[PDB]
Amino acid sequence: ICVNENGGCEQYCSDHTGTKRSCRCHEGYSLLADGVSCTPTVEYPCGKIPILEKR
Amino acid sequence: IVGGKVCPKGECPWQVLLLVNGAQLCGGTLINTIWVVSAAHCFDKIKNWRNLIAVLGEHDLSEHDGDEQSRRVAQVIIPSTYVPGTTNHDIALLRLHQPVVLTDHVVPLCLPERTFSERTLAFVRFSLVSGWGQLLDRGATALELMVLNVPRLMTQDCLQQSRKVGDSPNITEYMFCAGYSDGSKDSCKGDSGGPHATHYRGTWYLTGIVSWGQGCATVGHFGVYTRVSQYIEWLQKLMRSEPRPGVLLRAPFP
Ligand SMILES: COc1ccc(-c2ccc(C(=O)N[C@H](CO)C(C)(C)C)cc2C(=O)O)c(C(=O)Nc2ccc(C(=N)N)cc2)n1
Ligand SMILES: COc1ccc(-c2ccc(C(=O)N[C@H](CO)C(C)(C)C)cc2C(=O)O)c(C(=O)Nc2ccc(C(=N)N)cc2)n1
Ligand SMILES: [Ca+2]
Repeated sequence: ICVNENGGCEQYCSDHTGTKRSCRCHEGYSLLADGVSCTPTVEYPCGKIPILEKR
Repeated sequence: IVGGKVCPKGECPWQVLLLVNGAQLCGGTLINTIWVVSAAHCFDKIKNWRNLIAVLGEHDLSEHDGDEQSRRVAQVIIPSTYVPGTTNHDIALLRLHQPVVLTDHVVPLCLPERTFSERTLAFVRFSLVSGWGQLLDRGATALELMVLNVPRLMTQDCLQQSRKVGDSPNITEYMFCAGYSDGSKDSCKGDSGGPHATHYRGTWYLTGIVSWGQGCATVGHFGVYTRVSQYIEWLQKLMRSEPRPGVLLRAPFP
């Protein structure tokens, strides 16, 4: 699953025994209930540009 | 950076400036509050390790606006496979003496997982390269931080599309090509160590390090970058290690 379109994960993807797939997020983020999306949990998460994020 | 543009202040918040006795040495990338990724070759000529300073939040070298954060470098970690004066394994992991404070102007770039970097990030065509390096081959360096968007090439295509030189370094599996062969755009001397940052679904990741190239924006050539995906596990293990006296640390690779 992870090989194609990142297993639908916004960030990290882990294949499991069978048709199972777990999406994961970098530190400073948490995985949403959709099981694919990652949202910041901190003020300064890695890889995001505060001046552009704050619009 | 040749043929790029000024990175608007705060838009490259992971960019590091490395200084030796106050003089421009290389670039680097902040990956968390304590750790910076740079190029091993930046340190080939260092005599006194205590004169090495990392600057975060820097934008314009002619002025200080109070967003800058300077730190002493407590450790320079280089793979055992790197040979001074050569190009392969061109990566260094720097431990800052005190953490930087994350602000709007100081933010780490994500160090991705190996699989995600190899299966997904390696196929994103364009990535950003940045630095205060030469604006032209044989030219003056930049005063304001410059940024350039470059396409990545598969090694086979880079070799096919490149002019043959002789005594030219081999492009290994620890490297990748990115840029243009038409003489317009490239990273340059003084940009070394800086980030090759890849965007994927709203987040930026570390994929390369400015390493080497034939001149700068030379017709028939591309910029060569360290393939960071090969070093993920090596970097993660070292970030969990305890510091050791004597700044320079050669760490086994793999
Ligand atoms: C940003 O602030 C400064 C301040 C001073 C200089 C500088 C300029 C001229 C010279 C120099 O060699 N001047 C002679 C006379 O002594 C000339 C014959 C060029 C006039 C030396 C330096 C220096 O860095 O020590 C420079 C400057 O451009 N230095 C510099 C150093 C090394 C390289 C290299 N490795 N190719 C490239 C450039 N930058
Ligand atoms: C692989 O090992 C080394 C070792 C040393 C250098 C180097 C030599 C002199 C200089 C140099 O002239 N430095 C002066 C101060 O001495 C500046 C004022 C430019 C910082 C810079 C560098 C550098 O690390 O970028 C370089 C080197 O020049 N690197 C490099 C990086 C990218 C490109 C490109 N994409 N076209 C081209 C060249 N590489
Ligand atoms: Ca310090």
